[PDB]
Amino acid sequence: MRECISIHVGQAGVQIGNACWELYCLEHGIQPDGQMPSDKTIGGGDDSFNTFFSETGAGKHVPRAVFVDLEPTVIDEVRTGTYRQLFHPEQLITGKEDAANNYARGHYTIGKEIIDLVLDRIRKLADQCTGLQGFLVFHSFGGGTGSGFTSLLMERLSVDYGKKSKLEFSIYPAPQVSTAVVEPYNSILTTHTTLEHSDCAFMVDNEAIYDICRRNLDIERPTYTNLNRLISQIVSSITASLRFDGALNVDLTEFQTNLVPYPRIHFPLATYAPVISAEKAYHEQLSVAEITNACFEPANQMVKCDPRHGKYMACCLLYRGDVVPKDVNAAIATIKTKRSIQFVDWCPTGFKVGINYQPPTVVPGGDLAKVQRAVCMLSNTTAIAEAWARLDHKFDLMYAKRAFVHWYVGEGMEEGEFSEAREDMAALEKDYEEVGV
Amino acid sequence: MYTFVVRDENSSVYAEVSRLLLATGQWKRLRKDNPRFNLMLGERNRLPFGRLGHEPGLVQLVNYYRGADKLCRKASLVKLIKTSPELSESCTWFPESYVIYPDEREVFLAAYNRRREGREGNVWIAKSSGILISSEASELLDFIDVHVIQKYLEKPLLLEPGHRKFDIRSWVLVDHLYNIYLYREGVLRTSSEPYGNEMFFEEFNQYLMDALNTTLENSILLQIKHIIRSCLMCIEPAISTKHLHYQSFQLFGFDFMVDEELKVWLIEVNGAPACAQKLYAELCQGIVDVAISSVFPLAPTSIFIKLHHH
Amino acid sequence: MREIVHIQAGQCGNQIGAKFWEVISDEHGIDPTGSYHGDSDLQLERINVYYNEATGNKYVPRAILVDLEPGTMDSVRSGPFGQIFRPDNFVFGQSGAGNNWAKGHYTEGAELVDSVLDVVRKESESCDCLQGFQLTHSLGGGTGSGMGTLLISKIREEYPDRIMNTFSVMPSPKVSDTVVEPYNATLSVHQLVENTDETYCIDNEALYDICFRTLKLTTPTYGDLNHLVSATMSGVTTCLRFPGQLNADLRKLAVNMVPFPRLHFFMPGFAPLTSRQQYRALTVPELTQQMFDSKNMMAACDPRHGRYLTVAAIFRGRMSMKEVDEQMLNVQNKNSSYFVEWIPNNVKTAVCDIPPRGLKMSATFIGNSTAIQELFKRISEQFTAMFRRKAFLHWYTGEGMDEMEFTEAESNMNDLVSEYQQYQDA
Amino acid sequence: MEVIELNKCTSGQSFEVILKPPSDPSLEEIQKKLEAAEERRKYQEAELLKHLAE
Ligand SMILES: Nc1nc2c(ncn2[C@@H]2O[C@H](COP(=O)(O)OP(=O)(O)OP(=O)(O)O)[C@@H](O)[C@H]2O)c(=O)[nH]1
Ligand SMILES: Nc1ncnc2c1ncn2[C@@H]1O[C@H](COP(=O)(O)OP(=O)(O)CP(=O)(O)O)[C@@H](O)[C@H]1O
Ligand SMILES: Nc1nc2c(ncn2[C@@H]2O[C@H](COP(=O)(O)OP(=O)(O)O)[C@@H](O)[C@H]2O)c(=O)[nH]1
Ligand SMILES: COc1cc(Cn2cc3ccc4cnoc4c3c2)cc(OC)c1
Ligand SMILES: [Ca+2]
Ligand SMILES: [Ca+2]
Ligand SMILES: [Ca+2]
Ligand SMILES: [Mg+2]
Ligand SMILES: [Mg+2]
Repeated sequence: MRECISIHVGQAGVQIGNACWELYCLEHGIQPDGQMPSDKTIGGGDDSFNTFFSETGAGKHVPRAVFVDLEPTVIDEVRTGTYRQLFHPEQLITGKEDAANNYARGHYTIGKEIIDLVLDRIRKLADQCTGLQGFLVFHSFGGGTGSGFTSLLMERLSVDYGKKSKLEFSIYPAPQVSTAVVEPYNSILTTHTTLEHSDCAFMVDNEAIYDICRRNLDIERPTYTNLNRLISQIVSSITASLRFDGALNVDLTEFQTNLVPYPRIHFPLATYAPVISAEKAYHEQLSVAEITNACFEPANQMVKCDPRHGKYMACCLLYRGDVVPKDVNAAIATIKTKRSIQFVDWCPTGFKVGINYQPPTVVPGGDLAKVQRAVCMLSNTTAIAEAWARLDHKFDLMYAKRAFVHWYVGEGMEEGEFSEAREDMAALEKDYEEVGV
Repeated sequence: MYTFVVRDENSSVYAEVSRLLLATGQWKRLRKDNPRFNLMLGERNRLPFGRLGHEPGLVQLVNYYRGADKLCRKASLVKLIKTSPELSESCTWFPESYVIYPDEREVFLAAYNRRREGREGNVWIAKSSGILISSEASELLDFIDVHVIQKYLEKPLLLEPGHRKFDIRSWVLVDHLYNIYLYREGVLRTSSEPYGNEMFFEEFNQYLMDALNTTLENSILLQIKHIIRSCLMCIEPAISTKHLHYQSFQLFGFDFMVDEELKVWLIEVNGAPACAQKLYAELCQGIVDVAISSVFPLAPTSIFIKLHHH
Repeated sequence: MREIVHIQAGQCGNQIGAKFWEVISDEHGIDPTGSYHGDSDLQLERINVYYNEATGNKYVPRAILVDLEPGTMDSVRSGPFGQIFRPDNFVFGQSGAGNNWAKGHYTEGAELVDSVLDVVRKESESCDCLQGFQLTHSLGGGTGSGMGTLLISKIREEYPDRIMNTFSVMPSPKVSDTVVEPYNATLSVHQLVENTDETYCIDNEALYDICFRTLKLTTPTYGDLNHLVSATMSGVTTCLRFPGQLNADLRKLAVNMVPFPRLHFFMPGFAPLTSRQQYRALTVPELTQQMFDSKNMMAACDPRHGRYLTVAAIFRGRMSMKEVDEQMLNVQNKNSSYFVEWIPNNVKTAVCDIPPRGLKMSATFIGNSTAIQELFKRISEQFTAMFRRKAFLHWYTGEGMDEMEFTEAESNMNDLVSEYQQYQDA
Repeated sequence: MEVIELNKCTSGQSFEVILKPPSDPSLEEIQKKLEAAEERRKYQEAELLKHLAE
């Protein structure tokens, strides 16, 4: 058994982490007090769920998690929430002044004051690991802490844990639920600094989650809780292979091996189905063929783009529930005759498939209906470069007038870091074009 | 009040569509780089499809189908027609072509040498997306030093009196629902030389009745509608914007040749076509009616023929 | 635990500041005795931003009351909520400033500024994490104008890494005490351009026009004018005082509203403005349209004569947030030419469930528009009319100032106008 | 259409289906850049306090 440590940075990372760890406890039968009646090895064990949970002598299953935020109000909810007993105070790290939506403040000014404290607490989790695989980092692109402190932490993790893997769950900024005009700045600044430190990054666009919540859950104005309930399901079906018995994506290294042929092109596109409303009493259970075909509808992707006008480098199908291999291959055989699936010439046109018979768990009283079978498709398509092109364009509009730049230089940043970060993104857009065009 | 932007000032068709949109009083033209628009009359090259359908609270419509260039580029049309299972099976209406990179060099000469061996008609036209027509394959390959080598219709239908060659231009509108509308009016561009140079359908129909005892609909237009439907249905799974965050429509220009046996051949598809001077007003109004007002309604026969498909 | 230290200076600063504390104390359920008697959890969750907690479950405003004469501050101490203020936080002199910026800034006010900084220090030393300061004052008088900007400069020296926010009342010949108001305001604007992060421009011309034309008040009093200021100040601080989906502080407001350091002067706006119909229910589309209407702006500048750099809207009351986002996006899409294209998505809307007193729902508008140059042009013209003849300058040279300090103040304000016009045509 | 690498267990099942075959900065460097930004912060603040002292 090899352990995975989760790190949640900023409001978006913390609130999402709280939703993920609640869902994890429901999936593994871990009560809010930390007890797990199904676990017969008291105070130890090398089971699959021990990748995310350690065990105390009293039988409490403690997440291998650390929450960090430059202000205390969001993490205080973890100290008060239903799963407060799950964590010990050392896992919850808070500062005084937040980054005020300013990457320079989260990275340079305030992050530098707290970076050693965070690393020491992570080291305390790493010392309890017999064989750490690496880290899962949850953060926003637009937040001052989610962008600023994360890129500082990712730099330091590559130093202190050079042989370890680092996967990212990143919230791409959407104006409908944004909090700052400078989120394009923070998004590009943190991508430039984190690029060579992340082995695989899963971008979730809030625009896609918002619209999926509106059109599939009939939610008029989705709040953060609505979005995080859906995001937690997508994160769970991605990390399920690390928490349960399986053979696909069983360690963080296999995520890079199966999805990232080129190191810079490490942003797989996630597609999840089905999303059914709980208020919908009469529900018709979708088949394997129907949910697999839904993996190719852009309205079900975590980032809105058109994979038809791109090229696939890698594809992974993660099924949960009543799915048999034969049904998958019949669905794939039908889909290839109809859909536009173009792979690059230097890669095999194929799918790595993983099935876990346990159907998805939904939060009781939530908006999501319990289904018999669901699938998450991870596909590294060049089409996700559209999201970079949109983001770089919004960056170029503000930066052409140097708007808001003084708040960053005022914290010790240099104007050249902006252009240096933008040139990298320009090179990244070129890397995607050279692969798929 | 709907908003639209103009990003192709050279488009004579959509300069008229823009003129009609403002003449309704319910459309407002914004600056070309204003993202808060409903309709984009976009540019022919490098249209930022990746930035459409991302403005909150806006239904955005563009006048171009992303990926439609596969049909409007001569080399892409040949490869598409040759590799698509829905087309390559037939293609009895498409002249024999070969994509020759400056590759099917061996396959062209194989069919070419067969024609000279059998003393058959061995005249091929080479073009790109500068044209040379020759009966010697050596002159063709040297002319292109990506091009395509197509068979030149050695037996075209010649209008009389005048012994003149012609082509047929048809305008096809595809809306956001992927309905295929064929404009009722085409044009015949006469060569004016023995084998303003524009003959419309009413006269051409009368000629076919007088000279050949048949009708345009029966002798030519059935094959035209068949070719238009085959080409557009073939790429529909690749370009449709049915469940997309933005919607697309596009006006196409199909170009046909007619041989002396009243058989219709496809020549090219134009993604950015101009119109006939007499027909600009009617067609641009139909574009507003079925392609623009359908998505953005405003506060009777049809000038289009709806090519029915599943 | 991010605390804001509030400072009110001069007659106008103490009068609008005292009304601010009456209004938000009522919203947070704090009686005049400092005891909480509200019925909502939202009232107390972020109460620490503006209130300290004394023993006995009392809440004391973190407010400092300053004036060079005791008159206005005696009215506060005798006023409704006068007993809720910390008695040590009353810092007052006896001489007054004579509606003279030089007396406030250089002679009379320098004598008193040290004891004000002592009270600021004691409040700041007991802050878990200080956000910065909000100051209420006028620019046309002497204490709030002259001594207020002297305070701002000295506070910045001791707290250079904290936010400085002001509610600055602009003078108008429609509501004028002395003819030297353009002098005092031009000297203050010079200080504000350099030493504040966020200034709410509260033009008395607009307040008078709203009372006269909209509210149909033939003879508006300062109480009528301050009724609008209380309402506006409640709205613009809603997202600092109450928990919601978007929790703000003084620094997040500055970062997102101020694209260039000097252009930090905001147009406030409020809806509804109803003449006593106060029972009639306003729809979300109506609030949104009135909120952007120039007749609801508190800065006497026509927004259609400029372009919006950034906009922050706050809706209060129980309503459909879906419909709020619809109407706010509709206004942007209808009038897209009035929002700069080089700041994408420059309008952010927040919603609070608790409406202000006496309203089922309201809407407050914080805009950084280039039209605000109209306000500074008006002051600059009034200034130049007198200064070209050096009229009334002896009141200031008699306090040690020389004309060059006036010439530099007018030059800096003309630059501010030109800077706003520059980005209006960018 | 070929199914390879079929691994089964009690919790689930995984395999691969193929259709068509194909054709760091040290701690010192980081610390210097962080301290450089702090120096530029202190310099800008010193100029401010100098201006205010004037
Ligand atoms: N899906 C989702 N997105 C969130 C959530 N919280 C914040 N965001 C997004 O994150 C972005 C803002 O970043 P935050 O995480 O709130 O800021 P931060 O990391 O705490 O850093 P600061 O800006 O200094 O407060 C916005 O674009 C939000 O849409 C959340 O709970 N769920
Ligand atoms: N295989 C063929 N047989 C006979 N004539 C042919 C031919 N291919 C092309 N032509 C001639 O060339 C014309 C169309 O060729 P081409 O595709 O180059 O047009 P074009 O793109 O240069 C201008 P436009 O787009 O307006 O038609 C036909 O109308 C015909 O006169
Ligand atoms: N809105 C409003 N304006 C005021 C009030 N009192 C004074 N003013 C304005 O402030 C200016 C006079 O300044 P004042 O505050 O009396 O001088 P100070 O006490 O020396 O700071 C004039 O422009 C007045 O119109 C008030 O209560 N409300
Ligand atoms: C919405 O109300 C607010 C907002 C704030 C912060 N702010 C201002 C913004 C202006 C434009 C855009 C674009 N995306 O985000 C924002 C903004 C966020 C502070 C506040 O404190 C008084 C009240
Ligand atoms: Ca165990
Ligand atoms: Ca590394
Ligand atoms: Ca004295
Ligand atoms: Mg935060
Ligand atoms: Mg007075």
